[PDB]
Amino acid sequence: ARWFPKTLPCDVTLDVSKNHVIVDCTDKHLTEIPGGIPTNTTNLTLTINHIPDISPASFHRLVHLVEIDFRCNCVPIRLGSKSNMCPRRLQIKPRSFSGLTYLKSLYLDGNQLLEIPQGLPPSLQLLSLEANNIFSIRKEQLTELANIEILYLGQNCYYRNPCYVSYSIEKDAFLNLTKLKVLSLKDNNVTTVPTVLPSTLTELYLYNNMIAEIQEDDFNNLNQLQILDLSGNCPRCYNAPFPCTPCKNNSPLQIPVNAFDALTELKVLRLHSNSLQHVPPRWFKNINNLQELDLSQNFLAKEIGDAKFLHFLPNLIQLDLSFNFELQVYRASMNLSQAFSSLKSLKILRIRGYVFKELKSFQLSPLHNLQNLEVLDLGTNFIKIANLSMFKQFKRLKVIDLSVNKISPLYYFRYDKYARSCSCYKYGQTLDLSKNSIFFIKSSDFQHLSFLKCLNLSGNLISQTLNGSEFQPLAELRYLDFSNNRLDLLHSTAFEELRKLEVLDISSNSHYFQSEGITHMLNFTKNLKVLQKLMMNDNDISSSTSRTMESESLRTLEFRGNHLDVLWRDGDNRYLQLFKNLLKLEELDISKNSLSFLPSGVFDGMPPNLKNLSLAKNGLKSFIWEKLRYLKNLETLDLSHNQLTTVPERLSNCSRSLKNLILKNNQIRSLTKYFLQDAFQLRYLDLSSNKIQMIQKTSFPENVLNNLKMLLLHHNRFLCTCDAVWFVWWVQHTEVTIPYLATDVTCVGPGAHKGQSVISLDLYTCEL
Amino acid sequence: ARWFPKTLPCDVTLDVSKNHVIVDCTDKHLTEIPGGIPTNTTNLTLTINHIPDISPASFHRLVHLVEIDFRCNCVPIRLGSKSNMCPRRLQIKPRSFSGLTYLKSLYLDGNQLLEIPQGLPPSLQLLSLEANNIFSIRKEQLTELANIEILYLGQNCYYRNPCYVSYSIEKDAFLNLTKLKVLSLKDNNVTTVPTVLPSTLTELYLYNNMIAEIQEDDFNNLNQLQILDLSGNCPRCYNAPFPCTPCKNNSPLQIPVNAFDALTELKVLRLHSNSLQHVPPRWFKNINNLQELDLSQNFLAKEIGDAKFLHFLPNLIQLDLSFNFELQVYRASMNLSQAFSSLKSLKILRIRGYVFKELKSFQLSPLHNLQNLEVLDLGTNFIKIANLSMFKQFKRLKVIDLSVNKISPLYYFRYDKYARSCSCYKYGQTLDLSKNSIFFIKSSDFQHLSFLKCLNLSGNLISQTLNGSEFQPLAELRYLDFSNNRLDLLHSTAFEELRKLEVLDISSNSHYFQSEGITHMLNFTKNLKVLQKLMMNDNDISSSTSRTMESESLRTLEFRGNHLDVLWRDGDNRYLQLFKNLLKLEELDISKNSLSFLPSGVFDGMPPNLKNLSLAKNGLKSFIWEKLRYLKNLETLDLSHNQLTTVPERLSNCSRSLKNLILKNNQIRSLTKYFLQDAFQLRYLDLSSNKIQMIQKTSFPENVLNNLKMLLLHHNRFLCTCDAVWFVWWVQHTEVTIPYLATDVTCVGPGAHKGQSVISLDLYTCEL
Ligand SMILES: *[C@@H]1O[C@H](CO)[C@@H](O[C@@H]2O[C@H](CO)[C@@H](O[C@@H]3O[C@H](CO)[C@@H](O)[C@H](O)[C@@H]3O)[C@H](O)[C@H]2NC(C)=O)[C@H](O)[C@H]1NC(C)=O
Ligand SMILES: CCC[C@@H](CCO)Nc1nc(N)nc2c3ccccc3n(Cc3cc(CN[C@H]4CCOC4)ccc3OC)c12
Ligand SMILES: CCC[C@@H](CCO)Nc1nc(N)nc2c3ccccc3n(Cc3cc(CN[C@H]4CCOC4)ccc3OC)c12
Ligand SMILES: *[C@@H]1O[C@H](CO)[C@@H](O[C@@H]2O[C@H](CO)[C@@H](O)[C@H](O)[C@H]2NC(C)=O)[C@H](O)[C@H]1NC(C)=O
Ligand SMILES: *[C@@H]1O[C@H](CO)[C@@H](O[C@@H]2O[C@H](CO)[C@@H](O)[C@H](O)[C@H]2NC(C)=O)[C@H](O)[C@H]1NC(C)=O
Ligand SMILES: *[C@@H]1O[C@H](CO)[C@@H](O[C@@H]2O[C@H](CO)[C@@H](O)[C@H](O)[C@H]2NC(C)=O)[C@H](O)[C@H]1NC(C)=O
Ligand SMILES: *[C@@H]1O[C@H](CO)[C@@H](O)[C@H](O)[C@H]1NC(C)=O
Ligand SMILES: *[C@@H]1O[C@H](CO)[C@@H](O)[C@H](O)[C@H]1NC(C)=O
Ligand SMILES: *[C@@H]1O[C@H](CO)[C@@H](O)[C@H](O)[C@H]1NC(C)=O
Ligand SMILES: *[C@@H]1O[C@H](CO)[C@@H](O)[C@H](O)[C@H]1NC(C)=O
Ligand SMILES: *[C@@H]1O[C@H](CO)[C@@H](O)[C@H](O)[C@H]1NC(C)=O
Ligand SMILES: *[C@@H]1O[C@H](CO)[C@@H](O)[C@H](O)[C@H]1NC(C)=O
Ligand SMILES: *[C@@H]1O[C@H](CO)[C@@H](O)[C@H](O)[C@H]1NC(C)=O
Ligand SMILES: *[C@@H]1O[C@H](CO)[C@@H](O)[C@H](O)[C@H]1NC(C)=O
Ligand SMILES: *[C@@H]1O[C@H](CO)[C@@H](O)[C@H](O)[C@H]1NC(C)=O
Ligand SMILES: *[C@@H]1O[C@H](CO)[C@@H](O)[C@H](O)[C@H]1NC(C)=O
Ligand SMILES: *[C@@H]1O[C@H](CO)[C@@H](O)[C@H](O)[C@H]1NC(C)=O
Ligand SMILES: *[C@@H]1O[C@H](CO)[C@@H](O)[C@H](O)[C@H]1NC(C)=O
Ligand SMILES: *[C@@H]1O[C@H](CO)[C@@H](O)[C@H](O)[C@H]1NC(C)=O
Ligand SMILES: *[C@@H]1O[C@H](CO)[C@@H](O)[C@H](O)[C@H]1NC(C)=O
Ligand SMILES: [Cl-]
Ligand SMILES: [Cl-]
Repeated sequence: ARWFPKTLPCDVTLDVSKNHVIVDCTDKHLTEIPGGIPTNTTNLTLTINHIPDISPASFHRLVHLVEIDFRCNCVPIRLGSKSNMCPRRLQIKPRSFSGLTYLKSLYLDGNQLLEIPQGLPPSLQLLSLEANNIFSIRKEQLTELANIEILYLGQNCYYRNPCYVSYSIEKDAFLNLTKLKVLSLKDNNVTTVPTVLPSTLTELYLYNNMIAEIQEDDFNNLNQLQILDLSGNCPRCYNAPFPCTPCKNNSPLQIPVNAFDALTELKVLRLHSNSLQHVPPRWFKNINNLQELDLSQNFLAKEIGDAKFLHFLPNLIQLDLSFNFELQVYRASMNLSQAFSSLKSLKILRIRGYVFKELKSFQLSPLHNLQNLEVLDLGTNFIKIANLSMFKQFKRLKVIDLSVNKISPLYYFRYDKYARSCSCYKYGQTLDLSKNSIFFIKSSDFQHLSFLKCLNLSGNLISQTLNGSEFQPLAELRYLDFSNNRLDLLHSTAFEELRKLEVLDISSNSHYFQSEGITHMLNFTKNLKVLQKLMMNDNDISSSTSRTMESESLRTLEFRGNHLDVLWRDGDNRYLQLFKNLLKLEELDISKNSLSFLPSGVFDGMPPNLKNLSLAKNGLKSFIWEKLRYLKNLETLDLSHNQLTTVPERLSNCSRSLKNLILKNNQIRSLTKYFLQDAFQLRYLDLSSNKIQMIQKTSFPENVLNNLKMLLLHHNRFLCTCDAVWFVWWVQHTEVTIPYLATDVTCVGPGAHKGQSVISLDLYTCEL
Repeated sequence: ARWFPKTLPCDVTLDVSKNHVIVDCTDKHLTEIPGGIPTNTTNLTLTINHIPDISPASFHRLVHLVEIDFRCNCVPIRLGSKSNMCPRRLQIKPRSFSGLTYLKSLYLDGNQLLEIPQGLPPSLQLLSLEANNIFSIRKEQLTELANIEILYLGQNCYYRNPCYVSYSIEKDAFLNLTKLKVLSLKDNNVTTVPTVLPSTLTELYLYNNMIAEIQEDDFNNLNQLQILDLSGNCPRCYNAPFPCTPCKNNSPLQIPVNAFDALTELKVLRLHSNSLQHVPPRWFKNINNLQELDLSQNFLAKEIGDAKFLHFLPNLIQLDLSFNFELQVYRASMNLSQAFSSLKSLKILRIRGYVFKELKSFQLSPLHNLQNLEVLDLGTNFIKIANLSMFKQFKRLKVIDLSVNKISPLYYFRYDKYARSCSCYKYGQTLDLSKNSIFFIKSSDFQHLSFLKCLNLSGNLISQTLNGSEFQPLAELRYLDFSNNRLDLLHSTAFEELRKLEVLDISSNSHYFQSEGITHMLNFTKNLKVLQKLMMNDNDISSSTSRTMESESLRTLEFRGNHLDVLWRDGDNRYLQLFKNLLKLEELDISKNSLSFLPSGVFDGMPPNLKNLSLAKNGLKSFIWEKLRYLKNLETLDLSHNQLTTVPERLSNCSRSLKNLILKNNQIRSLTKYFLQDAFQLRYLDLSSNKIQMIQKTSFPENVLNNLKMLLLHHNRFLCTCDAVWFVWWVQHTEVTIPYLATDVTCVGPGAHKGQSVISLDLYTCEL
């Protein structure tokens, strides 16, 4: 019961520990900075709005501002929306920030600014101007930035935001920025490394530019540099999903052998997409502490067989040599140099896109004595032959990725993977054979791999009847992903040999369930004694030879995308207890099952400890709410995206346990006279995207509403007459979390109030 | 134009040739028979309504009625809707039909009637009472039906509508119906064949009942019977998707060897699901003209190897022996008796569910000299081995169906396939290998099958790179369905060996298009010189090594369910001419491509003779209508299911050629002041399911409206104030076809008029 309503259209959060007062106006369709922002405000965000200008009046009384995030108010035409394009660039009038003597961070990204904003305070430490039209850096313009530490100037001249000229940087422009630790000139059409840079730099990003050559003294003084990224300079353009111009004559980024000599503190070096053909060992003579090295998207296929530079990298943790194939050569085998054995500290090795026919156990011998190896990733290689038992010498590894290959009996290709916008590994040893050509499996295929905890066979061609003899060696397996295959449940003994299996995914195995007259045994769960979660989604199951699935251990069953409307056809009582004998089942998802109505017997036939039930996306035109009494342990009920028109006359007389009721996206036009009356256990209600016009005090008593952790009411049809005087008042003074209060809890009428937010409504005329 | 607006909520059609005045009120949410039904009404339909009763007042002035279809006004609870269930059964008061001396057909199905309606006219020829609660037929109740010819009484006692007792029929109940040609007692829980039946019967349906035995004289006088159906009497219940009780001891329907002796005119005999183990030749001794014989769902696996009864069936056109497998036996081969060679007139032979491992050429030798054979269907048999070249001896056949099998290098199971409710074969010789386990193809697999005109490999495991050497023998192929496979377009020479190919379906081959960095050649079309239609739907295509698809012959390209939003990413002009060089393309479907906006260059890059363009289901939030000038041959533009808010200022200025414009399911709230001014080519406009409130005279000129073949306006937000005086008058007096005028062209306001149809609106108060 607030004494003064919050009318501001922004989320205000108070952080007493750090003396901070955060005001978040992200995406609030604002044409001006809202009035009445708290005076003690420290963090102000106005991202994704259409405020045309900033002036001294903008932050006149907000003298305690430490951060102003004013991003994407005039986002460039090719990056922003087309339905609501920006007419004119952001206008920053003089002395707009000079008064803010406490300002530490200022983001003015995506505003089509032509020049670096002047008159900034001396307390500024972070300045961000990405996605603007600033493509000429002059020493005089950066004079004001004396105490700056982080400076982002990238994305000011690239294919999604062209400047039509080369990027210009004056000589020694950043040299007097004596506190500059991070500098980013990425995606800018830069032709040379700007010099001289301040020696205090720790991170330098110059990727996706027109730098054809590095001079031997471009980084002669950066003795504190930790991260250096020179990627996408002379790019490898084969199959680039963005406009890509390589250097003439297919030449690489020319780097002198002594260019990195002063970088004794370098930890990360990224040379991705530089068309490199050789990696000279001399580069790493003085770089002893190098931890991460990205050499993906180059022409280093032959170099992988020699790789003498690896002898100078004993502290390297991550090595990426992906997509280095020779454009027209399908190699017979992978040639890994014996130098890979000198990478004592290596944890992650990725060599996707090498492209070779057969993997043999000996080819991986340089990796045998790398005690800290955790990930070996050989995905996207078109490997047709590989004895899976070879991985018995890699029991220590956490993940062995052979995804996207041909074995049988967006990351490397995106332009900027760090572009700013406005799983079973936890179980243990994982062998990923997903998206491969395995059509038949037998126990011998998994010999010597008893240690595996997860096996992902998702997306293979497995059209087979499993009888409990295909995975006999996998005695420790806890997770099997068998999705996107053609499983034939002819026998109820399928998967029984995997005695320690906790999670089984057989989703998207619809093939045999689509043809009539075929036997399906869904009672195979009885034999899996420690199974916790079974997913059998999108199988199109409309028939079953067995009438009951049984299990003493299963806690979650996902059965979405099936045809329970056909199994539970009215007049056919045979499958009404299909899930009843899953005695420890707590979560059942039967959404997307075309259940227009739930026959009588579905609720009585549910397992006894059912906590979360989803009936979403079913086209449910009716629901006997009284039947919820059978589900004595129900905590969450999800009836979203259906065609329900009414709520229960008394929710208390339906379920004593129900905590979370989700009714979003239905046709409810009114709540019953005493809906939540005496339903004190309810802690979450969603009635958003319905067609409710009125909500009275009897249907929504305050003794229940105040207990709610959250209440969603947005996108309804609220009629704002004097009869809604209670709803409008309570919404304005409630402490209960109602998301979208000031942006989507709107009046549809009458006349004057059409489109008006209920939070800003003044019904004083109703009381005179 | 019309002087008197049509206010009746039913479709009135006049057929001057056959002199009928048809009034169709199907599904019009009527609680009473509407007033003002024309006095000349001959055919009146009131199906799917909630009219609680019929009385003499119902058809008082409609003395010329020839047909009354009053079905499903109180449909049984298990068959009907649950959101709006029927409270009480239909009440027919006395003398309701006695006055209608011209009544020929009366349908009172699905009304929960307890007894046969009495007081019917002597002119009635067809009476239908299916899905009611009439399960006791007495001779006295049928005396009024003296001149009846067709009588449907089925579905009055089965699992979806139980009566809890056996069906009773009095002795000689139908005997005095001396004109009865069709009698149907299907799905009724009947225990014996009713006798004596009138000899004038031509069709008798007694399927899905509890008839355990036929007496030798049950059909002793039906010398004019043409169709006899005794299916589902002692049913085969293995994998029945409905409640199925077989006869005790697994015994069949007992039919004496001489039971069909009097049936010299029998053309169709259906013995589906009768658990038959033998078919005695003696049954067909006196049946010489039998044309159709259904023996599916029996236990005739061993009988198929002997089948001596086939020697008495030389005039049989259709033979069905599907789903006769021995429950626990997977046979090594199919044993077809040599007696099949005596079926001289056979055109269709279906033997699905026989279940056998190998198909050998000599096993089909009884079929070699059957000159009229057109269809051989061996689907759902789990055949693992079959030399496709064996079909060289079946060039005369139209369809060879081997769908749903394991070959590698609802119809038979529904309860009542005739239950009433309230393709490449045209190209020539078709070989259907769909839903099989073929993972690799080579030219030798199609040797000796050069005659094939269609080959359906849909839903196989083909993960391969085609280079133009896999289908070398198929020189006459006009249609290849390759959908639901894993095609790898590494080479642009894919499919080029099929030189006479006119239609190619490579839809749902998304596997290789989903992983990054893989080469895809979409320019393979250039080599196919007579290709007319290419479907490459739902492939998730977001990248392509080739920038242009070329073709001198392609007329239709379906590219829905792909990612043209990524290929045409703003700033990337490389794929804007992807479809430009398809010089003879007339229809392009680029719906479901996530195109929120169309970049500049898409319209200019379209082929020159593009006539039909679909951009439906894209989430298009904006559209530069002026760009339609580039599409000089445009005739149909489909922009349905998008987020467009405005129509062009003057459509005629955007496109001189456009004829059909579909804008259904958008956010259009108003039409521009001169929207259709001078749009002389427009013949079809769809503005339904939008949010339009007002339409003025200037937006809809009479010279353009009178040329429209159809105009859709339903499901809008029409405000019915005095400002809508033009639109309300125009809708009432126009002759233009506007569908759903009395069920969905409604007023949303103001107040009083909420929910009212605009056709029934009286705005006389606007002019005083
Ligand atoms: C087709 O006709 C048969 C009879 O020929 C109907 O079966 C009969 O159904 C009733 C009601 O379900 C059964 O009676 C009940 O039996 C139980 C168990 O003894 C008892 O607790 C009830 O109070 C009641 O007496 C009756 O036994 C049963 N008869 C036979 C021979 O099965 C059948 O329902 C009809 N089919 C349909 C679809 O209506
Ligand atoms: C219309 C399909 C009918 C079903 C019936 C199964 O209950 N068959 C099948 N239903 C499914 N879901 N899959 C398959 C299947 C997959 C591969 C090969 C043949 C296959 N059959 C054929 C079949 C097999 C057997 C196996 N026998 C061995 C078991 C241990 O010792 C003997 C017995 C009777 C059979 O049909 C009569 C079926
Ligand atoms: C990251 C994958 C990159 C692409 C590159 C294609 O330009 N490869 C592939 N792209 C697709 N879409 N599929 C396959 C593929 C399928 C099965 C086996 C290997 C496969 N490769 C591998 C490859 C093959 C060749 C075969 N050449 C013979 C053809 C006739 O004479 C020479 C040449 C270079 C190759 O990569 C270097 C690819
Ligand atoms: C409010 O502004 C301050 C200053 O810009 C933000 O402080 C940064 O917080 C992160 C941790 O989240 C630290 O790693 C940085 O070093 C801090 N920067 C500075 C300059 O102190 C703070 O996160 C902002 N709070 C919100 C909620 O926006
Ligand atoms: C990067 O700079 C180059 C020039 O160094 C820009 O290329 C020029 O673009 C104009 C306008 O299209 C042409 O008239 C010139 O001929 C181009 N010069 C050269 C040498 O190519 C290029 O547009 C810039 N990149 C971006 C994304 O703006
Ligand atoms: C109007 O009623 C007549 C009589 O019930 C219908 O006539 C049937 O027409 C079909 C098709 O021409 C014939 O096969 C039937 O034999 C006719 N039945 C009788 C009893 O004559 C006619 O179809 C009805 N028209 C409509 C549109 O409902
Ligand atoms: C491996 O590749 C190197 C060149 O990179 C070559 O010198 C060497 O002979 C190759 N060895 C094998 C076994 O392929
Ligand atoms: C696979 O490798 C194991 C040894 O790791 C060996 O015992 C087995 O025979 C091999 N199988 C094949 C087919 O090479
Ligand atoms: C298996 O791999 C697929 C991708 O091929 C991935 O979507 C899925 O999440 C993986 N399974 C698990 C359990 O991580
Ligand atoms: C399972 O099938 C394999 C062959 O695929 C066979 O060796 C084994 O005996 C079968 N299991 C049982 C229990 O019959
Ligand atoms: C599944 O049901 C079938 C009968 O329908 C039975 O033979 C089989 O033993 C059942 N499976 C289990 C694990 O109980
Ligand atoms: C679903 O059940 C799990 C426990 O099995 C629980 O943690 C989770 O909160 C439930 N879902 C919801 C939405 O409450
Ligand atoms: C609770 O609901 C049931 C069913 O709707 C009803 O019969 C009963 O009277 C209700 N309880 C009270 C106290 O009204
Ligand atoms: C075919 O089946 C019949 C029985 O139906 C049997 O008499 C005959 O020997 C069988 N012949 C072959 C070749 O299998
Ligand atoms: C398939 O049958 C043809 C004869 O029609 C024969 O020439 C060919 O060798 C057979 N192929 C196989 C694999 O047996
Ligand atoms: C191929 O078979 C599938 C069913 O397996 C069917 O949907 C499709 O229409 C068939 N193709 C043609 C061209 O008829
Ligand atoms: C196509 O593949 C076949 C089988 O591998 C091969 O013999 C043939 O040479 C290939 N075609 C071309 C043009 O290389
Ligand atoms: C398809 O494009 C590639 C280059 O991307 C070219 O080599 C090939 O010849 C093209 N194919 C045709 C049929 O034009
Ligand atoms: C026009 O093309 C559409 C596809 O965009 C097609 O569905 C429609 O039937 C075509 N109509 C005519 C008259 O050609
Ligand atoms: C569009 O309208 C203007 C004004 O009448 C006219 O000058 C222009 O030629 C028109 N364009 C087309 C394509 O009809
Ligand atoms: Cl079993
Ligand atoms: Cl090629």
